[PDB]
This record gives sequence, structure tokens and C-alpha cells, in this order.
Amino acid sequence: QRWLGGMLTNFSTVHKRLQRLKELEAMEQTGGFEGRTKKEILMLTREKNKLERSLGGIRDMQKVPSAVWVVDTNKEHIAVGEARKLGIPVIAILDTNCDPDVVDYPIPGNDDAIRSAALLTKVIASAVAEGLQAR
Amino acid sequence: GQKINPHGFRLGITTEWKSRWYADKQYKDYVKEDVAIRKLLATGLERAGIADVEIERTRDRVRVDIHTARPGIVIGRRGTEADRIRADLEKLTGKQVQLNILEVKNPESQAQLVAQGVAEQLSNRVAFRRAMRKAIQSAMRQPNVKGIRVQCSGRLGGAEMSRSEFYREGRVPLHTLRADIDYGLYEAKTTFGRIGVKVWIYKGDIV
RNA sequence: AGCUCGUGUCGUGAGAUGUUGGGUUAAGUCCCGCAACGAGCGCAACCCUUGUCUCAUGUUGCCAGCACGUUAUGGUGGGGACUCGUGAGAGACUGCCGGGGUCAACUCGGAGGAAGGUGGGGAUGACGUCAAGUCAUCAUGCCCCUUAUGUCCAGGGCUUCACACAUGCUACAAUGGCCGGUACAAAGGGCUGCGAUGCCGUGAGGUGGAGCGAAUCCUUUCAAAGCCGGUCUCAGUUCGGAUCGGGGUCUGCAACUCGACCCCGUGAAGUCGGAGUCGCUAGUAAUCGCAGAUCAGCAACGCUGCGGUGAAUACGUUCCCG
RNA sequence: CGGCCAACUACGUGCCAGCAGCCGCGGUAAUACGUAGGGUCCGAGCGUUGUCCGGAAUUACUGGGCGUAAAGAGCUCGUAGGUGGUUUGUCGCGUUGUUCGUGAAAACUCACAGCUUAACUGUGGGCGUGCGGGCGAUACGGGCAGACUAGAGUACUGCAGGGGAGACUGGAAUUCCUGGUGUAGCGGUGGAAUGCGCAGAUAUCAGGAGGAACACCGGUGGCGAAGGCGGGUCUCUGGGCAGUAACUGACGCUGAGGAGCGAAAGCGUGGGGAGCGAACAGGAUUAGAUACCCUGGUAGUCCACGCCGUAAACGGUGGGUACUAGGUGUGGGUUUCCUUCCUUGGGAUCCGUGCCGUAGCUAACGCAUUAAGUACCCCGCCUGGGGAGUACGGCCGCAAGGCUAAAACUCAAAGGAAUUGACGGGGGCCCGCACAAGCGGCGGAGCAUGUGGAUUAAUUCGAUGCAACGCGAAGAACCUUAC
Repeated sequence: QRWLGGMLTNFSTVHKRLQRLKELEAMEQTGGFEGRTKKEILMLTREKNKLERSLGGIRDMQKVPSAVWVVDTNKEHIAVGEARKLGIPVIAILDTNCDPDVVDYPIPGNDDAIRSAALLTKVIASAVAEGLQAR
Repeated sequence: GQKINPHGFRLGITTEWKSRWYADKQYKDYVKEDVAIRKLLATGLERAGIADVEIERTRDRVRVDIHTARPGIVIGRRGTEADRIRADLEKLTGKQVQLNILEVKNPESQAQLVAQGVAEQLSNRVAFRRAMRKAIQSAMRQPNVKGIRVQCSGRLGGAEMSRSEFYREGRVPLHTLRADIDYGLYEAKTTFGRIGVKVWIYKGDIV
């Protein structure tokens, strides 16, 4: 959806969001939708939706990402900058308008096509899948 | 004049009256004897933290209950302290006066005791930042404390210019009626004047 | 309706971002975006009162249906029915419908309802500003007085008056004045206090004391504006009441300085007020009366409340103020 | 004995007495004044004053700068000087190695020795950074004798242009004059009045005279060293660019002084004079208007020939050269390929002129292949702010004045950029009995109450825009009560 500025650098703060999301899932499981005012429960449901929508793959962040795979570094310059600040290696597919000085492991190619980016994601997913196979 | 006294805001809702009796013709003299009792107890005892004094009356017999953080100090092992307070409460024309000395469960969660301690530390030599930080940390360490604000003003540190300083931790919703805000005010005696310490402590809400 | 903080990011740094942008709201209220992610004090809600209904409830409060009443009436035996009093609860949540809307906030209209979109009014006043006010409520550092700047007493003063300013009340009248008759309130107070019937004065009032710690008795059974009738006939007047003369009442040790009220007489300015300026959007303004605190008495026309009768106007933000 | 900068309390005093190198301390509770305790630093010394160096990179050779902080001459040409592409041979001037002579002693430095130690004294080295003579080297600089064509210039072929000077000439409009028509206003402003007209104005038509400036084209477009330059035509004349590379063969760059050009205003002599318009007159506004606004209006603006020599003469950025990512407009010219070859087709290239942006630089703003980046050569200039670009002297000028250019004294700053507020007779969007629409009032009268002022023995004290003034006072005859 959208890169919250400072997931990697401000990790401790954004982990509280996952804690709150889990707390609200527990509240959903127990069924506390009638114990308070309708405005409060409606706002709570909206907060649930916003937090789960903005953080889809973030619920598994235990320590830090050991590497970052990014498409169209120009669009998400904040994420690449955060990795560079933290020193986490970044693997990117760079288009002809990108800067090769910021990525470590470039893969030249197009990112404006859904098919090319999809194929590159297939390749990286195969790599990580086999690596998780060979643990 | 900014904020009304938190106890008086919730007097009929959350907090309770500290004097319990009914009088129609004898309201005025009852009030007089109550304030006399209160000032006597305030002057006589200063070592043990006197958090609260309740007075109950019924015809001849008068029941006064006080809460302190050091009950042993104010009570005589042979009743010597009890003897003195009993006799000089008889002298207050109280007819039959009986005392129920009590102890507070969590001295650090009581606003009056916290303010008393902060002011006592302030009086001798302590820098005010140290006192406020220590009080805030000690109170937040307690289980029920959800928020504490400490504010003291005056010639802090013996300065020529008066200042007001305050630190807060957690939630202190002064405008919320159901929230119970424990309020404590006590004046620190220093060589350069008088320093006033106000403490607000918030511990959940009562519905 | 704003004021900040933690972490992160930008900057050598003061600092910035969040808190900006679009929309929306009474609101930093919310939604969508966004190097920011969250949090705190504020906003809102929780409290009181008021508007509807349900259950409980019958005395000192009601009396519809029954009996006794004597004019004097719930007055009396009786009765929960209707009010009312006070406990609990329900009830308004954009809940529903239709349309705008990013299918989001939000917004317009409709139904139901006593009430519709924070229903009305309260309490609640963020960080701070103005060295704002208060050493005369109180407390307090320092300085000063201490045969006095402490302390007791009598008398006087705080009420002085050529003026100036400010807030009010009463008027300048006929949408009124006077006289007679007559109808409707709420709220509150009362023990060495409220004080009734009766009697005596013209009237303040005097004597007397029934009953009342009071939903019971007293404040009259409570009002005035209101309505009906009569008179006045546009005048400095039957308007207006100041000032002054004489005579009294009450409180109080004592009304000279310096109280209030009553009676007879006196009858001033004042003909709707320049420049300029104030309050108020509905049970409001205007107007009418009632009560309370302080209080022996009162300078109360002040202040804090209560009810009666009850309007006009808002096209719209160019100008004035914040 | 406040901080710099080791070392603090009490008493006395109170914006005084005083202290102080700077910042600055004295306002009944001073670690800054004075005195006592205590302390610290030195010690037969310890402080003050005077003078020099250091700190000061603050005259910067080592070792600074000039867009906005002080600092690029207004711009060119050029003298002396400084500096100079590739290459061959030679000289050994600079440069470099070695050697000899000299560089007195003393001093300094190293070692040793003698005074009981030290200061001091002596001895032996080094030092004496230099100069002179001999000998060696030739990379670099220089000289000499050549060579080359990449710099520089010429030739030829094209090209664009408000580059400049002179002469002649066009039309619109303003003004005026004459003659018709034609009436009672015109003109001007936020609103008016002076003013013009009724003796025929303004308006409209025809004719005539004169001067100045050249709408559209016409722009962040062209040319010029800069100032600057556009109505048309003709004559004379300067520079630039591109291509070919035929020619010469380093002929280059900069340039102290010096010379020339140099907006506007101003000055002299002679013409011209429509419009505009300093000065000057009235009118108006205003408390006052020596102004802004209006009606008039003289120098001047224009031409010829000469002076002057200044400007925010600014890109606030001296000239030459080489190198350092790109993207996109636009002006001039050559060329290959899409090729219709019509077409900004597109590319490449050379010369300009803008915008955006890297690296890098900068205090920041910003600059950024047109540098304020990286370097080399030459020139001008700066050294805290006022006094002052002034006085004195000098030179130039008809004059106005310009150029060169101090000191005394005085201050502890003056400055640049940027941040947060506050403010604006800045902009945008909103609100509130804020205005507008209404109703009732206050300001006039009489009285009540509070306050100021005055008065008194005393009129106790407090409260002074909103947010003091029927406020503290929810009750002053005595009490209250403080006078």
C-alpha cells in the first residue's frame, strides 16, 4: 500500500502498531462491540481497518529485515534511504532513470510493465523459497 | 484563576464528604468545632504523613478517623500519644470523642502524602527537579496509578524570580467527571519564602 | 481551538516535520493524502436542570367516583383515578428512508416521535500572556515600630462640595393618571423567629397571641401588569415627583452630624434629550410583580434568584471591532 | 578569590560610597563595593604603570580575501613590465653536487671541566643560514642557432544582424491658425475648485503651419567593448560567425602609468520649440502643506559644434586558457541518415542566448560547462564602524564640480545570511449582536450609588481601557473602623 516513513529506522515505535493490532484482534475475538458507545466502536473498527490495511506484511517483523527487495527505487526512495542509513543490503531492479550508486545488487530492466516486474518477483521468490528449503 | 479544585468538581459524583453528620440548629457550632479539631490535628502532628481526617458526630459521641502513613508515630505504645490526643480533644468541648487511627495502603499512590514528601525534600536542600522526578517515578511504579502530574511554584532554588514548573506522566484528564483525580496541595517552608506543591494523581475511573 | 512531547527524518545551527495539502465540522472534529509513526493537555462525552412516557408511590399533597358537610372552603370520613411530590427506568443513536457526495468524512430533505441531528440552559476555562489584582480573608521571606506604627475609651470622620466622570432608578404622559370591582404564578424564608383571628388608629403601626422547626402554620387565602366600569380631555395638567414646613411610628443605649417608614401641606427641573455611544436573535429584548442573602434597624433604586405578559428583525459579509 | 582564571562565607552600605582588563557589579537579605574569617597563587619578594613580540591566519612568502559581509576601475586600446605551445643542437647565466678561502672573539646549541650546587667561567665541536675561486651535471628556467603547426593572424567562399555616421523622405496623433454646422456648457477629481466658453467654447467637417516620437512587426529575440541601438530609402563604414584550410610560422596573454569612448542631468555659442515639464503661480487636501491631486507653466527636453566625465555606469561577478553528468527551449551556419525529401523529420558538429539540475564550492542564500567548481598567467582593490570620499595641498573644469586623499576625536560594535515570533493603512479562507435589518436605551432633567478633583483635624485603605468606577462593602449612627 504505502511505505510509512521510518519503518526500519523507527522500528521500536512502529512495532507498537503491531502490538495494538493484535490487541484489537483479541478484542474482536472476545466480542466487546456493545460494551461502549456506538461512535467509539465504529471508530475502533475504522482504526482496525486502517492499521491492518497499512500493515499487511508487517506483522512478522521480529528484529529487522536482513535484506530489502524493491521495485522502482525512484518511487520508494524513502525505503532505499532507510536501508542505506541502516546498512542493510538492498537488491533492486533499476530502470534507465534510476541511480545505480544507491543499490548494491542491481538487476537492470523495466519496472513500468506489470509482466516484467512480475517475472522478476517470480525469480526472487524462487530464490528465497529454495533458500528456506535449504535451511 | 484557571482550574477549580478537583475534589469539589466531583464532590457529589466520585469523591465523598470528609465530615458526616446532620445538624439544623447546631450547624454553625458543629462547623466551628470541626475546624478547631482539624487545625489542632494539623498543628500537633507533622512527622507522620496525615493524608486525611474524617469527623463523624452523633449527639454526644464524636468519632474522628484519620489516615496516616506512619501510624506508630502518632500512637502511644502505652497510649501516651492516645492519652494526649484524647484529653485535648475532650478539652475541645467534644463531650465523648473517640479516635480510630488508620493506615493508608499505598502511601505513594496518595496525592497528599506525595506532596508532603516532595515539599519536605524541597525544604532542606534538594533541587526541585530531583524531587519531582523521584515522586513521579515512585507513583508510576504503583499498580493502579495511570497518571500523575506534579507542579510546584515559588522562589525555586532561592531565586529572586518566582517560577512555575511541572512534569506529567500518563493521563490526567481533569475535565472528565467520572475520572477520579486525587488532588494534594501542601506548602514547603524554605528560608527564602514559601513554596507550594500541587499533585494530581489519576487512577482509572469510577462508574 | 489551540499548546506540546517521545522516536524517526532534514539542517553546521537556531530550528523544521508531525500540526502542512484537498474536503468537512461548533471544534487540531473527522476522512483522504503525506518522512513521518504515535502520545499528552485541550474539543467532545461522562454530571446538573429542563421538555415525553413507564413502574413504584399516597402525607402535610391530589380528589374522579361514593358519604357527612354549612357556607367557608378537600372542610370532613373516605379513594390511586387524574395532577403533584421523589426513587428506578425507557427514550435520539443520522437509528430509518430518499438524494448529493472518493462510496469517505460530511451534507440536504422526509417518516416516526414529546423532542432530530452537539434539543434548551448550566457546571467544567489547555500551555501560557498581561511582573494583571490581592502582604487589608489567610499565610509568608526580608525590612521597620515596640513606653509606640501595639492596646483601651468618648466624641468626630469615612456622608464634607464650585465641579467632572460612571452605573442605575423615576419621569417628561391618554398604549396614560385616579377611583371601584375582579382573575391567574413560581421560587424561597421562619425558634428566643414567622407570626394569624380579634380589637384600637387614617397610616406607618399599637395590644394580643392561635398555629407552626413547618407539602400542615405564617409569609395573608399570596401578586402586579391583565379584564370590566366611572372620571380626567392634551394643560408644565388630576403628568412629574424633587425640595422644603409641620406632625408621628419603629428599631436601637442613642436617629444632630447621619436611618427607614406614615400623615397634612409644599409642587422644582423635566415637552423624549448634540457630537457620540450601549444591550439584545425567542420565551430573547421590553415590561410587571415576588423572594432571598447581609441585616436590631436600614441608605436596597444595588446584587443573587423566581415566575406573568410577551415582540420586531437578519437581504448579506464591502465597511467598524476582536 | 562572578567568568575568563587556583581560590567563599559573614557583617556594613544601598544607583550612595565605590569597583572595573572585558563582560559589567552598587535599589537594606552584594561570593564583583568596604571590612573580618577562610582560601588560593607566588615568595624576599609581590603588584601597578610604561614599551616590544605572541596570541593576531588582524598585511596572510610560509599563511587571507573581493555576487549579497570591506573589497572588480564604467568599458576598451595600448607603453614599461610580468608571463608564455611542440621540437633539435649548443652555453652552463639561474639551478644543483663537491672542494678550497672566508664568515674575529664573545653570544647561541652539544659534550666535558672548574667554582660546595646554580647563576657564572673555561675547553672542544656545531652554528656562522652568506660571499668569492676551482671542478662536475644538464632535467627545468633562460640565452643563442634552427625546425613545426594544434595558439594567433591573413586569404577565399557564404551568412545573420535596431552596430555606427550622413543625406533625403512617410503616415497616424497632439497643438495651433482659418472657414463652415452648431449650441450651452466644457474641463478635472476620491469629491471639488481654480481654468476655458457664452465676444460663440467643447463637439463635427474641410483646409493650412510646425515640432517631436516612430503603433502593429516587437520577445526575456538580434547587434555592440561598455554607454547603448528598431518609420522607410540611398551613400559611406566597423565587428562577428561558419566552411575550405591556401598562407605566415608563437607573431600569444595581461597591462602600472597613459590615451580614447562613456546614460541622464548640467554648462557655452547659435537655431528650434508641438507635447511634456524642474522652478514659479493659483485651486484643493490638511492642525499646518514650501508635497502627493488639479489648472497653468519657464529653463530643459530637440538640432549644430564644443565642454563635463559621473550612475543601483549591476550579472553589485576583471581579462585569457584548459578540464569536470546530463535534460530541455531559442538565435546564426555547416553536414549524414528517416525521406514524403513538403516537415523544429531526426542525428552530428561550431558559435551565441535562457531555464532546470549532478559532482564540487559556499556562512547561508545560492552558483553550477555562460561556475561563485578544478587549476595556471597578468591587472585592479580590501584590512572594524563613524569622522570622511570630508579638510588641507595639488591636477582638471567656463562653472557645477570631478580625481588624488588624511588626522584629531569617538564607539564595542558596525555588518551578511537564515530561524521563531509579533506586526502591516499585504493577499486568501473563515468566524462572533462585529457590522448590516430591527427593538429598547445612555449622553439632556431630578434623585440613588461609586470614583476623580478640591476641602478638611480626619475625609482609613485597596481597585484605574476592554479586564477600575451599585467594585472589596451579602448592610459605615455607637460597634464595625483600620482615620
